[PDB]
Amino acid sequence: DIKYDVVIVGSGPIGCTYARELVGAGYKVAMFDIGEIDSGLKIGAHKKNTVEYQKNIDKFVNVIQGQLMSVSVPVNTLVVDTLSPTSWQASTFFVRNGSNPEQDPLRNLSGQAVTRVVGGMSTAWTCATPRFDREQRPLLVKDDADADDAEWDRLYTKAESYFQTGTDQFKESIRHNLVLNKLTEEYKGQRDFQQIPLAATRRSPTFVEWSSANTVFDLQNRPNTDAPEERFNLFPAVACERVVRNALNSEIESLHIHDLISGDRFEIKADVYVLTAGAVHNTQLLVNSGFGQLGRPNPANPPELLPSLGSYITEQSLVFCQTVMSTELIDSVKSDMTIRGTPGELTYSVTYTPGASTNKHPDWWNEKVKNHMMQHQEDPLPIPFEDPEPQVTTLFQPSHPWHTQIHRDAFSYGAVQQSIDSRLIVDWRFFGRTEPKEENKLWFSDKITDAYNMPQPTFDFRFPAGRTSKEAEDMMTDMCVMSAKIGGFLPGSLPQFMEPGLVLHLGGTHRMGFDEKEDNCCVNTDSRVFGFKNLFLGGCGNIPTAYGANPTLTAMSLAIKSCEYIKQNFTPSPF
Amino acid sequence: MDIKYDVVIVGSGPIGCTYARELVGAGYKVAMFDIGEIDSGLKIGAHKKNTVEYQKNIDKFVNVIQGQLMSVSVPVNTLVVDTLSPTSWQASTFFVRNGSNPEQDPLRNLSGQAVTRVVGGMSTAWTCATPRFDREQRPLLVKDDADADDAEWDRLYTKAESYFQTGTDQFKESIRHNLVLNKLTEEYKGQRDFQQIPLAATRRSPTFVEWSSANTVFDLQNRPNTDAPEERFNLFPAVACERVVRNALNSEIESLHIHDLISGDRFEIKADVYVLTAGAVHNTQLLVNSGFGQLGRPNPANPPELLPSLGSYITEQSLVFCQTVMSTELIDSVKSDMTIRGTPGELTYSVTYTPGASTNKHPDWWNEKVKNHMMQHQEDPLPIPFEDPEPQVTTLFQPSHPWHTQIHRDAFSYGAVQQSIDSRLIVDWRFFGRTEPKEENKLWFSDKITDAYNMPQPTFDFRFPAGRTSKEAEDMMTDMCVMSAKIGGFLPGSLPQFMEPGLVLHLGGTHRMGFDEKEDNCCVNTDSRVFGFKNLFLGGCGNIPTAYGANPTLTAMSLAIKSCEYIKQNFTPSPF
Amino acid sequence: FSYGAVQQSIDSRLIVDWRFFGRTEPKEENKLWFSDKITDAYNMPQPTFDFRFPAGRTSKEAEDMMTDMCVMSAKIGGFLPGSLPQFMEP
Amino acid sequence: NTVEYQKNIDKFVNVIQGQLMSVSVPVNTLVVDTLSPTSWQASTFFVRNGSNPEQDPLRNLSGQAVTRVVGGMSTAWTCATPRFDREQRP
Ligand SMILES: Cc1cc2nc3c(=O)[nH]c(=O)nc-3n(C[C@H](O)[C@H](O)[C@H](O)COP(=O)(O)OP(=O)(O)OC[C@H]3O[C@@H](n4cnc5c(N)ncnc54)[C@H](O)[C@@H]3O)c2cc1C
Ligand SMILES: Cc1cc2nc3c(=O)[nH]c(=O)nc-3n(C[C@H](O)[C@H](O)[C@H](O)COP(=O)(O)OP(=O)(O)OC[C@H]3O[C@@H](n4cnc5c(N)ncnc54)[C@H](O)[C@@H]3O)c2cc1C
Ligand SMILES: Cc1cc2nc3c(=O)[nH]c(=O)nc-3n(C[C@H](O)[C@H](O)[C@H](O)COP(=O)(O)OP(=O)(O)OC[C@H]3O[C@@H](n4cnc5c(N)ncnc54)[C@H](O)[C@@H]3O)c2cc1C
Repeated sequence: DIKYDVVIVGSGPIGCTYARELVGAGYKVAMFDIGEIDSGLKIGAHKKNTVEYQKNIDKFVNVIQGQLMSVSVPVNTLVVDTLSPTSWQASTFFVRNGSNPEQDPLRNLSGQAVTRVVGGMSTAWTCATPRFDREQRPLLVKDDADADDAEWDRLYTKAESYFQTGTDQFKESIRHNLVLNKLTEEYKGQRDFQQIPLAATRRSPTFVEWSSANTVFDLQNRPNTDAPEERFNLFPAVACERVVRNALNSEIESLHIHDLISGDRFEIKADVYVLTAGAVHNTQLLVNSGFGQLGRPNPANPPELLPSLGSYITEQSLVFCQTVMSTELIDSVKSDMTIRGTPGELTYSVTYTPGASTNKHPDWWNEKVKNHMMQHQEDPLPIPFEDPEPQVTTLFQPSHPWHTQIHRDAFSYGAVQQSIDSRLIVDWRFFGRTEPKEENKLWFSDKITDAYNMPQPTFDFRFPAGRTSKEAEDMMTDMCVMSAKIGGFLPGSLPQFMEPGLVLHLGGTHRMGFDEKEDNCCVNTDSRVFGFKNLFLGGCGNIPTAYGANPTLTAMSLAIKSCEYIKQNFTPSPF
Repeated sequence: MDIKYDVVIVGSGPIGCTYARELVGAGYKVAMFDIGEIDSGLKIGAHKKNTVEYQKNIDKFVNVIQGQLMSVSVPVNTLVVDTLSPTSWQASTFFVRNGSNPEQDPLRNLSGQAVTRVVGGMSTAWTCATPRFDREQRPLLVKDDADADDAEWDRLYTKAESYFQTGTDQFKESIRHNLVLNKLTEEYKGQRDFQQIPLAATRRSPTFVEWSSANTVFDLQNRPNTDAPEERFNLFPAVACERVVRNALNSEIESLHIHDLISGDRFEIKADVYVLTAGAVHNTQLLVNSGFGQLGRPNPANPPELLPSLGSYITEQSLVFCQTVMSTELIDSVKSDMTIRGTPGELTYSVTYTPGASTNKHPDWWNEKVKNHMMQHQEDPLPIPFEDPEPQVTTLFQPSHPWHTQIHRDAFSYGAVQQSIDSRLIVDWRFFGRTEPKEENKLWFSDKITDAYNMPQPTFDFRFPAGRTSKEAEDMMTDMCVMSAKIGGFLPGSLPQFMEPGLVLHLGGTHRMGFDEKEDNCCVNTDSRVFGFKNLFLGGCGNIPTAYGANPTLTAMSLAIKSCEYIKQNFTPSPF
Repeated sequence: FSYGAVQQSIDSRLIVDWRFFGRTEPKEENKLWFSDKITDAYNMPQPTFDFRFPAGRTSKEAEDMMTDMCVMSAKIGGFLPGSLPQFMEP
Repeated sequence: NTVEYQKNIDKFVNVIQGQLMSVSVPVNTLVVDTLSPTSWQASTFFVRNGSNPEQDPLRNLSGQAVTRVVGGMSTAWTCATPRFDREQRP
C-alpha cells in the first residue's frame, strides 16, 4: 500500500509500543524493519525462549554475538609482519573490511553495536526494567515535583504492564536468596536489595518466558481473527533511508524506503511518521534526511535544523567481574539439614524439620536442598542443579550513584569456563551515569558509507572528567568491596571496565527537552521533532539525562506519552 | 495430535524432510516430531544464513553456528585453577560438573562432535556442499553389476540434487572464484580437474544467495493446505522422541514414545511405518534406548540380542584447515588487461581496457568490474571489487588424491575473525580425509549418566585408524600445504592444522547399511530397513558404511529416496 | 632460541624443530640508517630499517622453502599444535 | 655451559630473551580503551617506552636485536658453523 495513517520505522520494543497504542486506537499502521523475521512463530520474540537455550544458557552468548554488528570500527593498525614474502602485503594501513577512517580509535565507543532483526535488540536482551528515580530522570512537568512524579508513575505503570515487568520470578531460587540475604544483612540500614525488575513471566521451575517486542505487540498483520477491526502491516527487509521534509521544514511528506529483497526503492506516504530505529540509526536516518549536520562537526556553519542532534550523547561506564561463592555461604545452604552417615552408603539420610524456628531457611529451600543431596549423593554441592540464577540489585541512590546487577545472564561477553562449577559463579555488573556534554557526539560521514549505503556513524566520545569519572572509579571500588562479601573473583573474570559502549545503553543522540534552544534538544515531551507537525522519535536517544539504570522502560514510558499526543492530534482513516 | 498415522518421522533435518517429501507426495498420512523448535523465520526449517544482514556480515554467522552446536561428549574437566581466593569454595577433586561425561576417555574422543536441536536440524546452518561420491567412496546398492549400481546411484543422486537445488553455476562471475580456479587449473593441468563446489543454493542477486536447507526439500507446512489440499502432514516441534517399542518377536515396531517438552505430557504414537532421521548420534541413542545394540560400556562377553553392529564401525573424517593470503602475482594478474595512467586520486588518473581483445587474459565482464572498482574507489589498493562473491573451488576426491577439497570461504564453527588483512585476499582451505570403518571405533551410551534430555549419555571411543587412514590424513595435510602455496602463503593465525576430531560433523556408520547383517556387520539393508523389522527405517549419514571424504548429506539423501521406494512398494497410504 | 613457548603436554623426546633459512638478494633500497634526531639508550643515533624481502627470486624461494619444510617435516611427523609452520618475524 | 642449563634446557630461552634488545621498535598503536576514567589517558600514540618514530612498522626488521655483553651474541648462540658453497659466498 501507498498510504497509511502512521508509519513506524523499526520493530524493536519502542516501535512496538507505538504499534500497540496506535493500532489499538484504530489507526492504519505500517511498520518497517530493515531486518527479518527469524525468532520462530512468535514474531519479534525473545530468542532465549527455547527449551534448548534454557537448558544451555551459556550458548546464548553466541546468539547475542551473532547479531551485534559494531557501529564504528576504526582503521586497523595491527602489524602483521609474518606474511609469506609471496603474499600480497600492505604498504599502508588502508581502509579494509568495513572500517571507518573517520574514527579516532581513542575517542570511540568501540563496543557500541546494533541489531537488525525483527524485534531489534529485545530478541536477545536481558530484560532488566528498573524505573529511574528523580535524579536520573528528565522532567515531564516543570515546577511541580509531585505532579512530575505522578506522571512518571502513571507511564511507568503502563510500560511495566506492556513488558510484563515483575520482581518475583526468582523468588524461590536458592542462589538468588542466598546472595540477596547476605547482601541485605551486610548493608542493613544502609542499602536496600531486591530482585532486578525483569520483563519476564515464569512458566515452570525451569523455564522463564523472557519478554521482548513480541510481548508488547505480537507483530501479526491485521485485520485478523483476533482483531478484525485493527490495521497493521509489518514489512521486514525494508531499509528506511530518508524522511522527506517539505521546503518549509514544518512537515514530513514521505518516507523513502529500499526493499532489500526486490531491490526497489519506494516513497511511502503517511499522516504521522515515527522513527524508532534505535539511538544510532534514528540519528542516522535524520542526518541522511537533512536534520543536524552531515560530516565532521564544523561549528563555523551551524546546521539548519536540530543543531543538538547527535550531541550530548551519553553512554554508561560498565564494570564487571565474576565471583566464586565463599565456602561460608555454600556451607550455609545446608545449615538446616540433618545428615545421617556417609554419602553413597546406606547410612546416608538427609532430612530437616519443616517449620522449625531454629531453621535459617524456609521450607521451600530445605525441601530442595534435601532432595538434591539425596538424589545426587556424589555431588559435593548443596545447590540443586536446576536452581534458577540470582537476580539481585541495589538500585541507584545518591550515596551509590550506579545501577547494580548481581546476577547471571547471557551477554556478548562473560565467556564462561568449565573448570569451576557454574552454581558457584555470580556476575557483578555496575553501571555508572554519564553527564551529557555537548562535545560527546555521534556524527555521520559525508563520504564513508555503511553496509546499507547510509552515512557511516562516527563517535567522538570520552567519559567526562569530573563527576562521571570520579563516580566510575568509585563504582569500581564499590564492586570490589561488595563482591568480596559473596566470594572472591573468578580468575579470567577479574574486575574491569568493559569496552566503551558494550553495555548498549546509549542515550541522548536525539534528546528530549521542553525548549529546543534552552534545553539543547531535538524533541519535546511529546517526542515531537521541533518545528514538524507529524514527525516523532522514540527510544533511548530521547533520554537527555545522566542515568545508571537500564533505559528501555524509560524510553517506553516516553513513547506511551508520545502516543497520547498522536491520538489527540490525528484522526484515524475510515476502515 | 492423533493417536494414529501412516508414517511417523523422527527428526526434521534434510533427511527427515526427504522422507516427508516422498511420502507426503505419495499420499501417506505423515507426522514428524522434532525435539527442537521453529527457528528460521516464516520459512520453517530454512537456512538461517538467508538473511540480508548475515550475507552482509558473513563473519557473524559463525556465532549462529556455535550457538546451536551442543557438544556430544565433554570429558570431565581437569584444568587447574589455583589462584582462587582462599575464601572461595574450592573442590578437592575434579568432580562431575557442568554437564560433563565421566564415561568419556578425553584421549579417545570426537571432542568436536556436536548436535543441533532446531527444526531443519543442521541444515539451518550448513555450508550446502553437495558432491556425489565416486565408486570408491560409495556403498554398493547392486552387487556384481557395476553398471546397474552406477545407474541406480545416478538416478538417486539426480533426484537428490533436484530436491536440494544443487548447482555448479552460482559463483561463476566471481573474480576471486575464477582467479583461484583458473590458477589451480593451469598449475595442475592434466593432473587434477577443478570445478565449482557443487552447492545446494540458488543465487537471487549479485549480492544474495538463497542457501538450501531442509525447507528447500519440504516446506514443513501442515497439510492439507490451499497449496496441497490432498496431502496430510503435521509437524510437532518441541517433542522428544524417546523409544520405539518392539513387539515380543522383534519383527515389528508397535509405537513411538514421545515426551512433549512444553506440556510435559507423554504419549505412545502409533504408525504403520516408523522413520528415524534424528541424526547419526541421536538415531543411535534412540535405538539403544529401545533395546537395540547394547546399553552401557561395551561388553563383548554380553553380546546384544539385536543389531550387534549398532554404534560400531563409526567413521569421522580427518579435517585439515588453513587460510592463505593471495599472492602479489595473482593480485597483479587481476588487472593484467588494464591500462592504468596517472596517479590514483587525481583527475588525470584513468583505467581502461580493450573490450574483446583475444590477447586479454580475462573476459570483458571481469575487466569492467575491475575498471569500475579502480575508477570509483581510487583510495583502495586492490583491484578486486568490494562485494565480489567468495571463491568456491574444489578438486573432487580421486584415488591419487583420496580426499575432498574445498578452496573457498564459508562460515563454520571455527571461522575466527581477523581484521588486519583484507578479506578479499583470504582464501580458506579445507581438505577432508576418508576413515576406514573399524569395529573398535564406537559410539556407545551410558547405562548410568544421562544427557540434558534424560536420555543415555553418548560416549565415543575413537581413534583414526593406523594404516591407510593415518597415512592419507598426513599426505592430505602435505597436499594442502603444497596446493595452497600456489595461491598464496598462509595467513598468520590460520596456519595449517588438523581440526578437533568431529568438528567437521561428517560422522557416519553409527547404524550402517549393508546387504547382510552378519557378513557386512551392519544394521540396515539397502532399503534402509532395520534387519528383522518390517516397518522400521533409519535415514542419515549413520547409514553410510564406507570410508568417504566428500560431504555426506547428498549421499544420505539418495539412500533415503531409495528407502521411500521400498516403503511405497510395501505400505498402502490410508484413504484420505 | 628466543622463541619457543614451552609446552608440557607432549613428551619432549618426540619433538623436533625445523628451521629453514632463505637467502635474500642484496638490494640498494634495503637499508639500515640512523636518525639525526632520535637517539638510543646510549645516546647514539637511533637505528632505523627500511626493508622488505625483494620480490622475484628471494620471495619465490622463501615460499618454496616453506613448502619444502612442510613436505620434508611430514616424513618425520605431523606438526605439533602450537608450533605450526610459519614465517618468523623479520 | 652450566650443568643447570643443560639439565633445564627450555629455561635457556629466557637467558636469550633477557639479553636481546630490539634494534628498532616502531611507535605503538595498540588501542587500550578500558582504562578507568580517572586514569591518565593518551590523546595520541606518542613516542613512549624507547620506541622509534622514524620507523615504518611495515618495512622493519622487527625481530632484529642486539646483545651488549662481553662475548656478544656468542654467549647465547646455537653454534651452527657451516661453510658457504660458492653460490652463497663472495
Ligand atoms: C545483550 C543485550 C542486553 C541488554 N539488556 C538490557 C536490559 O536488561 N535492559 C534494558 O533496558 N536494555 C537492555 N538492552 C538494550 C535494549 O535492548 C534496548 O535499549 C532496546 O531494545 C531499544 O529498543 P528500540 O526499539 O529503541 O530499538 P532496537 O531494539 O535497537 O530496535 C530498533 C530496530 O530498528 C531497525 N532499524 C534500524 N535501522 C533501520 C532503518 N534504517 N530502517 C528500518 N529499520 C531500521 C532494526 O533492525 C531494529 O529492529 C540490552 C541489549 C542487548 C543487545
Ligand atoms: C556448520 C555446518 C556445516 C556443514 N556443511 C555441510 C556441507 O557443506 N555438506 C553436507 O553434506 N554436510 C554438511 N554439514 C552436515 C549436515 O548439516 C548434516 O549431514 C545433515 O544436516 C544431516 O541431516 P539429518 O536430517 O540426518 O540430521 P540433522 O540435520 O542433524 O537433523 C536431525 C534432527 O533430529 C532432531 N532430533 C534429534 N534427536 C531427536 C529426538 N530424540 N527426538 C526428536 N527429534 C530429534 C533434531 O533436533 C534435528 O533437527 C554441515 C553441518 C554444519 C553444522
Ligand atoms: C640465539 C642466537 C642464535 C644464533 N645462532 C647462530 C648459529 O648457530 N650460527 C651462527 O653463525 N650465528 C648464530 N647467531 C648469530 C651470531 O651470534 C652472530 O653472527 C655473531 O655473534 C656475530 O659476531 P660479532 O663478533 O660480529 O658480533 P656480536 O656477537 O654482536 O658482538 C659484538 C659486540 O660489540 C659490542 N658493541 C656493540 N656496540 C658497541 C659499541 N658502540 N662500543 C663497544 N662495544 C660495542 C657488544 O656489546 C658485543 O659484545 C646466533 C645469535 C643468537 C643471539
